[PDB]
Parts: sequence; C-alpha cells; structure tokens
Amino acid sequence: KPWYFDAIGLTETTMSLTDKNTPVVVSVVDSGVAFIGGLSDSEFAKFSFTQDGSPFPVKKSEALYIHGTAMASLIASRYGIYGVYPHALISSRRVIPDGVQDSWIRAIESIMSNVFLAPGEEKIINISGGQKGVASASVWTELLSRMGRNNDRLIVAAVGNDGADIRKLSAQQRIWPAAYHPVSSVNKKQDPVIRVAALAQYRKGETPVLHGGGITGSRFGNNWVDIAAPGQNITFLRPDAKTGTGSGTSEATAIVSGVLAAMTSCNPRATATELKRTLLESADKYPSLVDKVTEGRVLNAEKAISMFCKKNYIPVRQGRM
Amino acid sequence: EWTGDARDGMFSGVVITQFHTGQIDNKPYFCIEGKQSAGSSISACSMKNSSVWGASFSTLYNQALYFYTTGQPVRIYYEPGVWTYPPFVKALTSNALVGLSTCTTSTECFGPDR
Amino acid sequence: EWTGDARDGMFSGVVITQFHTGQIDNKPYFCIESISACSMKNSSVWGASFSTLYNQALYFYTTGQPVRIYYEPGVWTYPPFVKALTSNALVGLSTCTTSTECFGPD
Amino acid sequence: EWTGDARDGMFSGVVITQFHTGQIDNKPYFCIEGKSSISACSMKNSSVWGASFSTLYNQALYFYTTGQPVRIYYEPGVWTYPPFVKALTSNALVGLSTCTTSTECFGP
Amino acid sequence: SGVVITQFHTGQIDNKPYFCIEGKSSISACSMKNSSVWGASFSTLYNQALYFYTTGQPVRIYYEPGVWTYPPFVKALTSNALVGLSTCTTSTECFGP
Amino acid sequence: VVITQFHTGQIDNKPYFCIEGKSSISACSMKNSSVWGASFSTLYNQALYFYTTGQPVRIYYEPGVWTYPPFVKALTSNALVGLSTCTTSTECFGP
Repeated sequence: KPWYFDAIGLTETTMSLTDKNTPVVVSVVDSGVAFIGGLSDSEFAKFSFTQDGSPFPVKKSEALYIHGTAMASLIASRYGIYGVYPHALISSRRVIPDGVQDSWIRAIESIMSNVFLAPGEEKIINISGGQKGVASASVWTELLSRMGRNNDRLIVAAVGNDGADIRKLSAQQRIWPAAYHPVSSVNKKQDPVIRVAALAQYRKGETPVLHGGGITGSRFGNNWVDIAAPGQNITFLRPDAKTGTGSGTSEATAIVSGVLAAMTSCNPRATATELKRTLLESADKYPSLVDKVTEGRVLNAEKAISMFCKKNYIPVRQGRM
Repeated sequence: EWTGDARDGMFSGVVITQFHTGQIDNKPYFCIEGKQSAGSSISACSMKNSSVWGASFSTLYNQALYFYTTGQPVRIYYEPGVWTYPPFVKALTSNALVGLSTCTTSTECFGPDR
Repeated sequence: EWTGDARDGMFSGVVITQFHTGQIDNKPYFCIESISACSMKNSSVWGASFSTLYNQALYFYTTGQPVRIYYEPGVWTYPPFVKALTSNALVGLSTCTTSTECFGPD
Repeated sequence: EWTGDARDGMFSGVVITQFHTGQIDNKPYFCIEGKSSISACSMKNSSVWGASFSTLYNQALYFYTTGQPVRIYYEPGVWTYPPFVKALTSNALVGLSTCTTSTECFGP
Repeated sequence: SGVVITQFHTGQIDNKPYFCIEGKSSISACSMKNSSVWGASFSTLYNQALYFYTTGQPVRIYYEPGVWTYPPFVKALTSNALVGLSTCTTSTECFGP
Repeated sequence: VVITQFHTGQIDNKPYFCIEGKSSISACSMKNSSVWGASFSTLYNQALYFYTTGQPVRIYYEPGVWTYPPFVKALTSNALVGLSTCTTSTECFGP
C-alpha cells in the first residue's frame, strides 16, 4: 500500500463508511487516460478537446503521454496502484497537447452542460495542471462564478510546480483555474475551486512541509493555496502498464480529488459548499505552514470522510421515522 | 393488486431527479420525477392511507428518497389515472408510485416485468 | 386543503440554514429558517404531514441544496410562540432546478 | 418459529446486489438478491415472518448500502401467488448476519 | 448555548425507554418516552439529538431541572429533562426562543 | 467494546437483533419481549450506529433472559439493556 494512505488516514474503518451504490465519476481534465491495468474497469466516458480528435494520450512527450493515466490511477485504480477511491469511475476529458482553442474552458463547459443525470457524475473535476499566460481572465472568471452560483460541482486545481511564491508571481505566470482570486464576499463563499499544494513525505502526526525543488517544487502562498496534500515519492500507473514515481502538485490534486469522491458517495446531493467546507474544516492546521497555505491546512482524509459520512448517516442511511 | 400486474406501467434505467412532499385532504403525499436522459421523463406520486397503494407510502418514501440521494439508475413502477383531483393532476400527475427496483443496465432491472 | 392552494405562499431557491425542535401543549414541533415555518404533530390542518416534513426538512438542512418552502401564514396563534418563532405552518417542500424553477405546484 | 430453525436455509458470504420494493394484496414487501445467487422477500403483516418486516427492511437496506458480505436466512415456499413467485421468488427473508469469512458468519 | 453533544446513553426504566446526552462547562439532559409532560417529544428529540451527536456541531440544549426523581438514576445521570434543541450561529446566538 | 457483529431475525412473532463485541460478549434485544422490550427500537438504532462507526462502547446486559434452548445454544441468553459512549477503555458515560 502507498505511504500517503497512513499519513492522511485512509483506514479500513473510514473507507467502510462510503456508500457502494452511489455512481461516482471523477472528471479527469488532462492529457487523456489509458484505461489499462488497474484502470481497465474504471471508464465511464472519454472526450477529446484536441485538434487530432483522439480521447487517448499521444507520445508528443513522455510526461504528456503518461499524465492523464497517472492522475486517474491515484484516484480510482483497483489493482496495482492503490486508488484513493477505487469504486469511482473516471470521465476522461483530453485538453492537451494539441488542444483546441481554450481547450480547458471547452471541457469545463461540456461538464457544465449536465448530460449525465446522476448527482455524483462529474461533481468532482480534477485539474492536475491548467493554463498559464492568461491575460483576459474574463472567460475563466465568468465560468467559475456561474459554477459557484450553481453550487453543485467542485474543481480540484493544482497550484503548479516551480517552487515560486504565487503572491510574487506575474499574472501571466500563474496557473488557471487555481489563480482564480474571487473578489466579493458572495464570490469568495461560492468559490468552486480547491487550490492544492504538494507536501513532502511524512508519517501521520509528524509536522509536514511543502515539497521543494526547482522543478517539482510546490508553488505556495497564503490566500492562493486552500489545502496541502501528499505530493512526493508517489507511485502512479503508465499507459504501458508499468509504474512510475513522481512528486508535485499534480499528484497532490489527484489525492484530494479521490478523498472528495469518497465523500461524494455518502450524499452526492450535498452542495459544493457543503463538501468544500467539510474537507477544509476537517483539515489539520499547522502553525509552520500558515505563510504557504491558507490557515496552514493539511489533508485529513479520515476526518473529512468520517465527518461527511456521519453528518449524512441519519438523513441517508436511517430515514425511517 | 400487485406491483407486477400487467395494467401498471414501468420506466427502466431512470435517475430520480426531483422530489416534492405535501398534503391533500389530511393525507401526506410525495412526488418524484425520474429521467432516462433528455428523452424521457416520468412522474409518480404516493399518498398515505390513499388506497389501493396507500399501504406502501412509508416504504416507497424511504426507498425513493434513498435512490434520489444516490442518483443510481432505477425502475419506477406506476399506475396511471389513480389521482383524480384536477388541479393536483395538472400541477403534478395522475400516476401512483407502486414500486421501485435497482437496475443492472438501462433496460435490465430486478423484479417483475409489468 | 392542499399544499398547492392559492391561499398558501411559497419561497423558491431557499437554503435551510437553521433548525429548532421543541414541544407546545403536548405536541412536538419543529421550526426551519429569510423565511420561517413550523410543523406541529397532530395540530390540524397540516398535522398529518409532521413526520414526512421533519424527515424531508432535516434531509435538506443536511445537503444544503436550494429548495422551495410552502407555508401557510397565521396558523400558529400563541403570541410568545409567534414572537419567538413564526405563525407560518410548513405545508410542503420541493427540490429546485433554478432559484425560481422548482418541482411541484406554483 | 425461529430464524435458526433447521427447516430454514442459509447463504453465507453474500453481497446484497439488488433491491426491489412493492405491494401485493394491501401488504408492502421488499425483495433482495445476493451473489450462486439467492432471492428472499419480506412482507409486512404476512405471518409467520410479517412481524420482522421493518427490522429486516432497515437491516437489508443498510447492508445493500455498505456492500459488506452477509448471511441471508430464508424459508422457501412461503409466497404462493404464481406470477409473484415466477417474477420474483417464493423464499421469505427470515434473518440477516454480518460475516467474518465467506463461510463464518455471526448467528445460528 | 454553543454546546457540542459529546456523550450518549440509552436505557430503560420502569417499562419506559430513555436516552441521556452530555454536552460541553458541562450539561446533561434525559428524555423518557411517555414520561413527564415532555414524553410526547421523545422520538423527535432522540432523532435530533443523535443527528447532532453525528455532526458534532454546536447546538442549544433546552432543559428542565428536577423532572427525574428516582435517586440512583439522578445520581448516575441527571434530574434534567431534555425539552428542545437548536442549531447555533455563534457560541451564544442560536435559533429559537 | 467495539461492536463487530450484528444479527437480526424473528422468534415467536417477535423481531430481535444480536450484537457481538470484543474477551467477547453477545447480547440480544427483542421487540415487545418483557422486561426490556420497550427499549428495542432505541437500542437497535444506537447499536447499528455504533457498529457503523466502530467506536468503543459500553454494553449493559442481563444474563438468563432468553430461555428457548436452540436460541440460547446458537446465540445467547443475554438481554441487551443499555449502551453508552466511552472516553477510555474503562471510563464510559452512564451508570
């Protein structure tokens, strides 16, 4: 089993709280997923927002070929790699490389067209990356504000690697949708984005630190990062069925997405605000990580999933009165 | 009477998408709406102590609220023309909810086929 | 009487944010909350729906989803009760598609 | 009559995979299927097992919800209406238990 | 006001089921089925108390002292009858009277 | 005690449930089966909740209540008469 399961508390008892019956589908907005090995039974749907039209990844770069499969395997792999929520299915929305104009936007707009009726189908949207060089930001903000007003979906967004202080970065160097900086009290409360930073390997109870390094180092900054989750020495699946090991905010985002998927199973009718407030309020708060993460939050999967599944126990499991 | 009688209709592979609860003539009731896709939708109501299907109100309420929560595909068993108050029929439906089943596919569900 | 009668009012796209339960004159009741409405067990005309609405209101309080609240004003008459809570009887509940479009009568 | 009578049969290490609820001759009932496969039905106020309808409904729905392996206790030939037996089953659900292994479960 | 329900006990006394809750300074309160003037609210209060014990949210506990009189019961638990429950906005501001 | 096993059935027109917690203890509550039948629904609800969370609890029981020999043989004679939450392995709420 992987190290991060004990660190975030993905215990047998916690996982036993989740509802098997709930159709839970995570939206993996990435480079395409190869539904192979542990992901061979995980497909729900596949899409292409790329000029080539293929929903499958391409060998432009090894990083881009493996990216979508890696992310989906951390979320829901049933054997080989240990997915956070193996009962979840995956909806692959390939936006890169050779993406169409505003491929990221078109994929989120397709999610928001609500073709799938079940509340837990693409309620959680994993964006283990995103868009740099955003100058207008008008498109992103108008879409993300509508999503917060609709209050049904959550975007789990990587804050990016390069180890940079997001507060000191130029608007053009910041990754979207994570860079979304809601202004009004209304848009701050309705905010559907969960901005995820990467932590270095630790044991539950030990004070974690952000993952460093010039290349895979987590970006940081208070009021630009909502939560920090494991993002170092992470084993993931590759399309060739072999495994790889990696660090960074991509991994950390996929682990948060899996935790939220597990929560969703207990009541997918719960609003985005209900799930975001549970995940963040159940997060461990460290004094040492306050400058790096808003309120120095660290993913507690045991507290997030158990808090959420207990709150819904009487309305969902024991209605009879 | 039986849920599996020929007269009663069915809709398989439906997601329960809407829920309403109220009261009429001292009887609580609930309504549900289920969709297979864009096409098509079905509405059905259960009323407490409103025969012939009144005895299943509590079981159907609990089960329908559960399936509304999960969003899993289900079979809705209904009987047309049961409710007769015209404003009620106009706003909601004449269909009584008479049963529910889990589904394996959009067409294959557990229980009787009628 | 019916939830959909013209006499009764509605509020659509409402998130149930507050919940209270107690007893008055040997009858349990609950209150939800802006709009407030109470349901009392065995207190006519809407007493028969107490348990269904309690269950439904607690469910919607838990999800936090926007819903339609059907009420009848002037049902509760005890002045300190009306002052502390409301005269409105809770007479129905619906799921909503938008802040104005909800399932059921209007 | 008792759940643990020799007459009644068992199926151990079963995951409840299907659930159906309806009404027949003014009595609500519910049917479960677990996977070899077994089907069992419980009817309200329909003797000898009618008294346990609410407890079994609640328990069966809970284990359906968790998907944990369980033991299903049944009595065959209880339901006799031919279209019902044909479409569903004749087996009455008379008990439920948690399991430790596919064969070792709690209870008689 | 602003109490987290941290303990729960259920039993029976003289053919009547009851439940006891403790919340945190600390407060205890018991509701008994069909007993006292407050017996009518047992089922609603049990359901609402177990709900609040499950969420762990801060609530308001309404009680009446001196209702339970059996000395070993009062010694082991409380004389307080549970007579209502409310959700809270702050540690002092809660919904209800 | 952690409630680890749960059994439900019927005997002589009365539904009952059994629980086992871990030494190990078994106790059964039976609807309308005096003296403790008035408590069946409250205890069922509580026991199922505690079985779900897996939290340590106190089980209150009365030996020798159930007397049908095949029942006592397969399960227990112990009646479930109460439940409490626990703070430690020995300190629990209640009498």
